[PDB]
Amino acid sequence: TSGSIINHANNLNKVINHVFADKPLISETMLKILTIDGTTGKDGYRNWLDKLVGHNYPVYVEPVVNIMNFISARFVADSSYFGYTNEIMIMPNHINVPVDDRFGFRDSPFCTSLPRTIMGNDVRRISYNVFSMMEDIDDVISEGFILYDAYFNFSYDIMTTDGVTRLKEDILIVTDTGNDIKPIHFYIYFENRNDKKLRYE
Amino acid sequence: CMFKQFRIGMTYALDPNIMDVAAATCMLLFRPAQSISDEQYRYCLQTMAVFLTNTTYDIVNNDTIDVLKMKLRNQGWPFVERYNAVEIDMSVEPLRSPGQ
Amino acid sequence: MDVLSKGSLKELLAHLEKTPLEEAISYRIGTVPYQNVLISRNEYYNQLYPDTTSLIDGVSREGQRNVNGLIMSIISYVVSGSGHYIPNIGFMLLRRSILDILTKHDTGLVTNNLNYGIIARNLTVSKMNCEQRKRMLICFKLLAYKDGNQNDYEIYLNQNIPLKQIAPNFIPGDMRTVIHNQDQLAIVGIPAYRLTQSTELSIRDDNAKSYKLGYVDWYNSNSFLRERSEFNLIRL
Amino acid sequence: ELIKVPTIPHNLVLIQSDNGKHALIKEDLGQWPVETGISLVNQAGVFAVQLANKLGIDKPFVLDAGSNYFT
Amino acid sequence: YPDADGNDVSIIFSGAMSHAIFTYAQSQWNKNIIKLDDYIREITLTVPKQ
Amino acid sequence: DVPFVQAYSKFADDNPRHLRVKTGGKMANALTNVIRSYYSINAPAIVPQV
Amino acid sequence: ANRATSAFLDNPHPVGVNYVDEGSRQFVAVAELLASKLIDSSRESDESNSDVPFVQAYSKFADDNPRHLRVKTGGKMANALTNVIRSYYSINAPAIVPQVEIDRLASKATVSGDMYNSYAIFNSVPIVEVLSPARTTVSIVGSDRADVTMLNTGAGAANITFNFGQIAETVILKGSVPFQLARLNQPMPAARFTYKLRPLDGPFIVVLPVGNPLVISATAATRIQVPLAFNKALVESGFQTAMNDGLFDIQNVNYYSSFDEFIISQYHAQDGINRVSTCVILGLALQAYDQMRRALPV
Amino acid sequence: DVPFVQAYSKFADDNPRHLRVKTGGKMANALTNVIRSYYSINAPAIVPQV
Amino acid sequence: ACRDKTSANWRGYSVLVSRYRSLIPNELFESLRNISGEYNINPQDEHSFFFALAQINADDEFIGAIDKESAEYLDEYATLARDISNSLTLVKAAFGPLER
Repeated sequence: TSGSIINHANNLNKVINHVFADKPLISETMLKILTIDGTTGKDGYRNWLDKLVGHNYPVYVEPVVNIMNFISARFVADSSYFGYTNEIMIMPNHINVPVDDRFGFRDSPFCTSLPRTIMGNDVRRISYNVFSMMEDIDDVISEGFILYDAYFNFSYDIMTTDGVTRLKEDILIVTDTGNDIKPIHFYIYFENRNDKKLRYE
Repeated sequence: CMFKQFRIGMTYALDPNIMDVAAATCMLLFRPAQSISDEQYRYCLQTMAVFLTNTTYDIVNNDTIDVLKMKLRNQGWPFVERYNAVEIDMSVEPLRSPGQ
Repeated sequence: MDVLSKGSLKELLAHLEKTPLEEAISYRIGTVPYQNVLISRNEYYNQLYPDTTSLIDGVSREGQRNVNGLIMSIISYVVSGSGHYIPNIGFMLLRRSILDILTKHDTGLVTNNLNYGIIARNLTVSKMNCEQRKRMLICFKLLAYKDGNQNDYEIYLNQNIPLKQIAPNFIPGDMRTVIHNQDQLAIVGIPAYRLTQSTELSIRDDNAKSYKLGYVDWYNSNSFLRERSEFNLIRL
Repeated sequence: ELIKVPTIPHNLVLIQSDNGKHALIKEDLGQWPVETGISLVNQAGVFAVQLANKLGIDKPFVLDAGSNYFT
Repeated sequence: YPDADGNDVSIIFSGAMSHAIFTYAQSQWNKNIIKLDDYIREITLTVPKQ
Repeated sequence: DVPFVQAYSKFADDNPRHLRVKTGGKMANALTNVIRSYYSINAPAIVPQV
Repeated sequence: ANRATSAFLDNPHPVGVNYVDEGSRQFVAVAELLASKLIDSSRESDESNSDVPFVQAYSKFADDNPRHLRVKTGGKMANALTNVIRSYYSINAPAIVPQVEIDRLASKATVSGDMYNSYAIFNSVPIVEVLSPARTTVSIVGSDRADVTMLNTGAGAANITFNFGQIAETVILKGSVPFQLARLNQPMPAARFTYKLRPLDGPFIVVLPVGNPLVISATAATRIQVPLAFNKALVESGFQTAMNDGLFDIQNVNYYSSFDEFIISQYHAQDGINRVSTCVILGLALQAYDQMRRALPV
Repeated sequence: DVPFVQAYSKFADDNPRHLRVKTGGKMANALTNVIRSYYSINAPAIVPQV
Repeated sequence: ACRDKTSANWRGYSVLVSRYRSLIPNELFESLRNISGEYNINPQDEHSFFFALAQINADDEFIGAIDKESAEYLDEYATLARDISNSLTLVKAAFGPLER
């Protein structure tokens, strides 16, 4: 199919350009072999890569392969260690959600696990692409939902003093060409239970 | 390649040189067999026989394709056949038009 | 369209406060329900397609003038978008909103001596989905609490285990239960991507699909047409 | 060559409130942006080499922390 | 005088042929003048589903 | 197929579909059922007002 | 006169009337597609000595990463797939899963919910009634291959009336010994081993001579419109698993040996064309259920 | 529908029109009649060698 | 040398033929199926073509899998189709039947 040939040609050129940029991946000894006929170094490597597609050659697994593979598995498995998560929850203030209370945070934004049910009913889950195209978002956010099917980058700053736990920016931005979630930055404060001013705020 | 109805032809000299054979074998290898006609195929076989085998055009006239193939194979020339081209299945995305 | 679009208990109850009983009932005679009929579905079969007419089809059907007929018409409006034909209800009840009929004593209507099992059977509760079942139970609870029949509501739920699982979690007299409720009750709504303009086999399924497809156009082109009629008029 | 690593990368901080009631131990491995719509494993491989560089485990090494002690 | 749908109707003394040609031209251009909402509906049918 | 696609799209609110018999869509379904209803009272009323 | 009928055709219980709309049908098609990828990814994981392909497939199906300590149930999609199967079987099922869950799961993949673009052949033999005179004993055994055993103790030959319904397309009728069979108001032909019959053209009469019993084997084929992704091998396996797992344990229902018996019994009700579409959707759900449970046993 | 239109073009040597029912063209016609010829001697066997 | 140049540079020419085909509307392509012809190439030109076979990159033309220039060029034929019908009808109405 013409689509497969075009896709293969474009991807192959991107690989060759990236491989030969900065310090080349291939030593000068292999370039000398592939340029014996007269073709340039970039062209000689390009034809060899095309031939190797579909090879059954066994390749030995070096130690640095395993180290990178181990780290990559932990990157996907434990996402919260590296500052990203797979789902977020937006709820109104008046709805009481169970949250983590071990760290003594005032209005802690963390939960042990996102609630399966709130007030006896399962929390609605909406994918990000569907949420972006929603024009009735004002009605939806009244009840509360869970955004998923996306990777959310977040950062938090734990403040030693006591204050209102709030986000740096607004939660969402509503435009004509879709909706979006603004960058997430938390200002988490430790809690004094008897401060009436900070409780009312 | 786009249109099957189009054809490729050649005209060689009365006494072919090494370039005429080189041109003839490059066509039979890297051009569609549907583009080279039967009459052009015989002429390409004749110009190869005149050079590789010690013969002239008048002698190899009235010679069928099979006889010319036998003459060249005995001399040691294996490029005596046409090669068909594979058909690449193409689609054009619709956009505003229906698509092709 | 507007009633089926509401997706929260707050929005549904707010809509019923602003909607007169005239919208619940209809002035078209329709046909008698509970009839085995053959309808035409040429999308799929050459032969006629059997089905049974019901009160929740979305098409006006004849109903009696007793208390049960009025309640059944209201519930059909909530779950199917169209009510039944009750002859000569009277101007006194038509001006009242749906919620006052359900949850007030000033309407002059005696809604006691009501059997929820009989009403549920007539409305074909076995054929309605989770959202339609939830809406029906909301009407039942409002009627039960107004007449002091909370025990009969609990007895009905005990006999019907599937309805007890999806029972609404609000108490009619308490406002805190209404605001914190997280039920989803939206039969129709604007969908991501789109839905094919194709027919369905059942009367209920096809009529429901016709509401979903027309909601998008109704959403965009209703404000001006309603305003033209609303201007220079007094509400009922 | 075979490099020798003197110290262990604990990567730990201690955060405590002013009044002292609450404290926690946080491990800071950095922030890594992730782009949606494309394969996550391919992005993980790029970040894996940078993570190994931060921990000093990319090149062959042998740990010598035996002399890091007092009595 | 105003029409039922808000249009303005002018009654004047004019020719039979000039009136026939002018008003026929108006009716031909008018059937191609449609509301924005109807135009969006037609556009949505041409573009893909999403 | 250009003239037919335009007329079918206006009639059925959907374009003609390959590997799918074209029957007329919802307009055909509504027209067929009201014809049945016109003949006899015993025939049901199925098409909604919307 | 004595009447004999097939066991699997007696009292077909009403099927559910929920989750048959376009949105729900797209959910079932998505479930089958994602279940197939789950099986394929596990095979690729075994071959390549890496769990990366399986992690991606499980993440899309269950919306969560696999964990060594936790169990692989399949997520919310597994719960929804089990619940819809329960609702399809009987109208007394709870049908609890909400619409917002159905729509959110149909949006994972882009597959049409068309259930009429292909067909499948179901080899179940519908024998509505076999009318028999006095002194003649008729027994019907089997569904895939129906063996009818008849013998007469009377003095003269008897006439046995066969009714195969109006749904089956062709019925091939083989006897142990040559026998004569003809339609109503038609001459009887010479005795022959096999007969090919269209069930539509009226009841059939078989002449039963006095003596040794005559055993007649019946085979029928019926074409029912089904989706392209339908697979009878997978559907039948899913039917057994769901029955083993108690998904069909609902009061006041009938039980069937295989899926083809279920679909033909519901086809032969008073208005059977209503239930065929619901039964077909149930078959595709069972195909998805079989693939998911084999990848994620519990 | 591009992959199906492309595959049907190889099978039937024609690009289908919307109204005309798709059945396979000459390949379907030849295959169906050859199947009949295999079953019995009495079959017509009316498929040309070209 | 001809085979090595052919194998290295066949992807660019396969893509090039696709891009040229995408510039032709369906109506125009069907008409060109009726015509036929044969091209005559000098033997020196053919051998020099395969020997000195340039490489066609065509990488910056595609944005992902979409070729903007080809997509936009196909679209202007729809404007041409509108003009052809508009002009033809206006001349027919203005002039009517023509007699010489």
